[PDB]
Amino acid sequence: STHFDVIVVGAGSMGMAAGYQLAKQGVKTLLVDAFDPPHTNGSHHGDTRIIRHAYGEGREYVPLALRSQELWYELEKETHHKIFTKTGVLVFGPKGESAFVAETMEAAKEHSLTVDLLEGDEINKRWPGITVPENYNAIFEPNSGVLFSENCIRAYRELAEARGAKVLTHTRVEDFDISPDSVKIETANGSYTADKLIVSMGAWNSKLLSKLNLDIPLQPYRQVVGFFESDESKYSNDIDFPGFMVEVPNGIYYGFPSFGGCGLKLGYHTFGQKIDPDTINREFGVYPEDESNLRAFLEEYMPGANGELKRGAVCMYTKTLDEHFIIDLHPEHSNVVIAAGFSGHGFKFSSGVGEVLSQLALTGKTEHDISIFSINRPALKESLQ
Ligand SMILES: *Cc1cc2c(cc1C)nc1c(=O)[nH]c(=O)nc-1n2C[C@H](O)[C@H](O)[C@H](O)COP(=O)(O)OP(=O)(O)OC[C@H]1O[C@@H](n2cnc3c(N)ncnc32)[C@H](O)[C@@H]1O
Ligand SMILES: [Cl-]
Repeated sequence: STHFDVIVVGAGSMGMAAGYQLAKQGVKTLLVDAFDPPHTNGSHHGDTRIIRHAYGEGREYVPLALRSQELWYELEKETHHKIFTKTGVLVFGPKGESAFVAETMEAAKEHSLTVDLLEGDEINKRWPGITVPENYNAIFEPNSGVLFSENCIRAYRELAEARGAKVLTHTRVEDFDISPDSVKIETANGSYTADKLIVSMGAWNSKLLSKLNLDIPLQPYRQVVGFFESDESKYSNDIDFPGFMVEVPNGIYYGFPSFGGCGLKLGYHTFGQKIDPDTINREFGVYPEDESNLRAFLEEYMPGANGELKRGAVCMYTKTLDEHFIIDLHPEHSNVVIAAGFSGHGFKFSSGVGEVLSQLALTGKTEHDISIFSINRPALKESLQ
């Protein structure tokens, strides 16, 4: 008995931000989620998320990063939940041996971003606790920081619901029926129709997009993080230890300073187990690599933060072949919006993406340049069934 203006399937990082943007405009919105966001079964938990502006994955992301940062500052002012801490973000790697570092530097130059460049011992001297070889160089971004992701989703949800948005929890959408002038979703708890549909199922996009006649290579990965007892006089946010994403011989690692003494948090970015979102083992430590890959980095670069494992978490990345997002209209249905393949680095942009999804759903267009996220790009290898 209840039609909606817009239905959002998957009320996570991207869907809830879209829900907030829609509700803010008086658009009657229904958000449906398999669980109760924020939760620990998707890609948004683990407390913290890094947001960077000079983008090593590609300078073309800068505008969205800057717009997202401003939207995060707006969210901070609207809710009592803590949204962002300006820890700054340090990026480093072997000189001349890191495309990531190199593109971060180019992006900063190209967009006139405020950053400090340093190398070797200067890194170790500036931040006691970091020990890198002398042939390493770095780019520090002081105005970048850390987002409290679960707080963001919770805030976007409270605000959207305050404005009339309805969130149907613990309801897994199983199929879609799309027509030229309306959309319909099917769930065990009933079916619903609307004029527009936004699909942002995270890891499950790799399993249910075929229900929309889409065939896109999307690979879910098991990605763990660990919190370690650390020397608080060095790794605390209070003494300005930064968030970071760095590149060493064996891959990319990212981390956060200890907040309130909860310990430095670390994650290995370039390695993960290919899994299925419905059978993944969410227990940290079941694979020897979970803990060993982290300490391997710590004992070498942040030895004072290699103490007792205080906590672990298991979460998921959903990768595309080129590792760029998919934000576009469904090729066969202009009334359906797709948001997928955030490949492990999309949370920082979720506020910005929420805005883009809203525009796409309401107008079929967006003011942002989102061509690099086109669902029709060749590097994606997309097709219809
Ligand atoms: C896992 C991970 C990711 C990560 C990170 C560290 C780890 C361990 N650190 C990041 C960082 O420092 N900076 C950054 O910018 N990103 C970082 N990430 C990546 C980021 O967290 C992910 O890209 C982001 O969360 C992706 O968002 P998306 O909205 O795609 O995924 P979600 O938040 O999991 O939400 C999906 C929701 O949809 C629901 N769902 C699924 N299937 C259904 C069905 N069938 N019906 C209804 N709802 C469905 C889920 O329940 C989920 O809530
Ligand atoms: Cl992801």
